[PDB]
Parts: sequence; structure tokens; C-alpha cells
Amino acid sequence: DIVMTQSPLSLPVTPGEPASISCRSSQNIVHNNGITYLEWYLQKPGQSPQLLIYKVSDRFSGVPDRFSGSGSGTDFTLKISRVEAEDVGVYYCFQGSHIPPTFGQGTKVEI
Amino acid sequence: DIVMTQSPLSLPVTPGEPASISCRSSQNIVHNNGITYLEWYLQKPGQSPQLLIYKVSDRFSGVPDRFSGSGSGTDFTLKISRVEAEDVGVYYCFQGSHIPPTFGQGTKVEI
Amino acid sequence: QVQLVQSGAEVKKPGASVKVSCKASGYTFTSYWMHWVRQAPGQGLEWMGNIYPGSGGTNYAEKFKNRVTMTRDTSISTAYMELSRLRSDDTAVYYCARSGGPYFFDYWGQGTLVT
Amino acid sequence: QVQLVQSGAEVKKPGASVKVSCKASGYTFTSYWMHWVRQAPGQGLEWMGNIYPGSGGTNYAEKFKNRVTMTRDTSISTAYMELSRLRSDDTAVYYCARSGGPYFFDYWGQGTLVT
Repeated sequence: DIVMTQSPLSLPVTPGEPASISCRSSQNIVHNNGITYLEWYLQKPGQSPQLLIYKVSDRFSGVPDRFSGSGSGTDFTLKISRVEAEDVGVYYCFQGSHIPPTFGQGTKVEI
Repeated sequence: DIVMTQSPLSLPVTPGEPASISCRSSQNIVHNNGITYLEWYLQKPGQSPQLLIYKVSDRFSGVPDRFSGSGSGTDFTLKISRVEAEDVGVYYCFQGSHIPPTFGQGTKVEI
Repeated sequence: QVQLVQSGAEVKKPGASVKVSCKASGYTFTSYWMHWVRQAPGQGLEWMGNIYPGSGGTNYAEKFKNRVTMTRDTSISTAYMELSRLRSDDTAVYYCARSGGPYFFDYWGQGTLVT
Repeated sequence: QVQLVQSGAEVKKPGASVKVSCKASGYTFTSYWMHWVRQAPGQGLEWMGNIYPGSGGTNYAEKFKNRVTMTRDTSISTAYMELSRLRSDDTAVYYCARSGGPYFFDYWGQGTLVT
């Protein structure tokens, strides 16, 4: 099973100050087709987790421009231009190219 | 520290037929100011509890007319004439007349 | 509007089993995979398995293979996840989630608490 | 619209303590009482205590008065509840809810799961 390791595990960002979360897959994760199903999920306090980014860098529907994803092969990172109060929660990088799909440990970002 | 007792504890309802839930306080619950703070709350699947009825029979703003409460002194009853799918969840009566406020055990409604 | 509405919180004695329902609304049920993911405070989120509403095909995580069963009732557009032989570590919020095509979990149910 | 937003889920070890927050917005935080109610296994909902943001004055049910503590910060419109010396039986969803007056809990927090 592909293991995804995120760092930091805790990220208390001062409001307004930018941020970034690292994630490294234990193996190349591009599917047999050409797609790398590496995604980022945010679970805000007590809410169902929601999709932020897919295909490593494509932002999901109503997600703000503050978020963006980058990386390839081994390393991938999530980045928030200006962390706001409502951005708090546990961020998870996810890979669905290989069965079983796996999630990272989750990074808890706090103001 | 009044003991509120609801009956039944399980109430499978046939979509469309009326339903009813009883609640009896272990002692009179009308406040010295004359108001009987008897309330009913509904906790729909996975959501925070929400106010349905207060002052025994007053519907809270936004609550459909299908719901209604009645009773006096020590016996109270909620009525969901024509139960709908979104009515499933756990219902609770509650008294705020005496310190500490206390809730019934909860009646689970399912179709 | 697309939405997955799951069954209410469940309290279960150890050794017992629980069956969670997920009714899909606002879209065509059989066109997408329905996953089941759980959030147990110990280790974030973990994929439990999935099922294909059309053929009833399923894939289970190794961790849950011997005690989880997924099924679906296309007539009422509802998926089910039954976890048996419950233990303290199963206390968690269970979520069903539909696949959105280029992304794995498009819409999520509100989650079902099982203790 | 008023919003009562609580802190994220938490997992605790027996004997440990948990501090749950509840930030309010949309109304005048200091003019309404803030209560904490919990949804615990085979105990439905039970009142735990309350606090008046404006006066910081509190009240705690006896069942928890020897382990809980409620406080608030008017500069950030937030209330807190610490349940010390936790144990298995405390595994439950904790809620904060303001009271209206003629009625009680009109606005609820989304809840904070603690295992």
C-alpha cells in the first residue's frame, strides 16, 4: 500500500502569513493512464472532508485562489497564499492511483 | 433535576401517517412566572440538535406546521401529523423551568 | 443539488455489528462508485472500501476485509456498509462519498457516528 | 446569520483533559447565555453548564462541577469548556448552544467529537 507522509503534522500559521504542506508518496503514483490521482482534502472542524485540489494542481470548483498544489513523482505540496481564520482544519493529501487509495497523516493548521 | 420520560423510545413511522411522542415530567414544570418551559428538539441524522417547539405548543420560526405540541402540568405530547422522510431523527423533550435543565432520553423516528 | 444523506448515530455493544445507510439524491446513482471512508481520531481518514452500484462490484481494504460488507439497493438509490464484530477502535465517524470522475471524492454524506 | 463554530474533533487518553472552543458571530456575543450540552452514549443530551459572555459568570451541573470549567474571551467572541480527568464514559459529541429567552437553544454549534 502506497504510504503518503505529510509534514509538518502541525502547522500553526499566523493569520495572513503564507503556508505550505509537504507530501511524499512512497512510489511513483501516476496511473496506468496518464493521470496522477493525487488530491488534497480539507476537513474543517466537525465538517465532512472536502476537495481542494485534484490532478496534483487543479483546484476544485468553488475553492479560493489562495490554494494551489504542485509536485511530481515523489514530492507534492499544498500552499495557501494567505491563511485566513476559516482555513483552519486537518489537511490530507490523498492518492487514488493505486488500490488501496491512501491518505496522509493529516496536517492540523491553526491560527 | 426533573426526570423527563419519553415514550415510545422507538417509533417506526409509515411515510404519510401521523406520529406521536409522549413526555412526562417527574413533577410540575411551570415556572413561577407562569411559563412552562417545555421544549422539543429534533436531531436529524448527523446534524446538531434543533429547536422545534417551545412553551409547550409554540412552533419555532421556520418549523413546518406538521409539528405541534400540547399537554399541561406533567404530561406533554408532540404530534407530527403526516410524517415525511426528512422527519426521521431523534426527538427530545426538554424542561428549562427547573435548575438544572434536563432532556428526555430520546425517541428515534424512522420510516 | 447532489447529496448523500446517511443514517443516524449508532451506539453499539462490543461484538455487535452496525449497518450504515447512504441514500444518494440529486444525481444518477449507478453512474459512479460510492466509497466508504472512516474518521477515527487515532489515524485521520482511512479508505474502507467501495462498491459499483451497477454490477455490485466491491473492493475492500485489507484491514476491513474479514468483517465489512458493502451492498446497494438501486431501486431506492442507497448504499450500505455493514461492519461486524465491533471493537473500541471502531468508534468513529463513517462517511460514504461518491466519485466525481477526474477526482475521487466529489460529494460526501454528512457522516455517521458509531460508538 | 449567526454562526457558532467549535474546535475540531479530539482524541484523549484516560485521565487527560480536553478544551473545546466555541466562536460566535452574527449576533452580539456578550448578550446571550452560552450552554454546553453533550450527546453521550445512552444518555442522549445532557446539560453541562453555561456562561454569560458579558459577565463571565457561570453555572455547572453537579455531575460535572468537579471536572469542568467554562470561560470566555470577548475580544475574540469565543467560549471554552475544559473537561478534566476524562474517562471512557465521556466519549461523546460536545455542543455549545446559546439560549434565546422565551425559549432556549435556538442556535447550536456544529459539535465537537471527543473520544
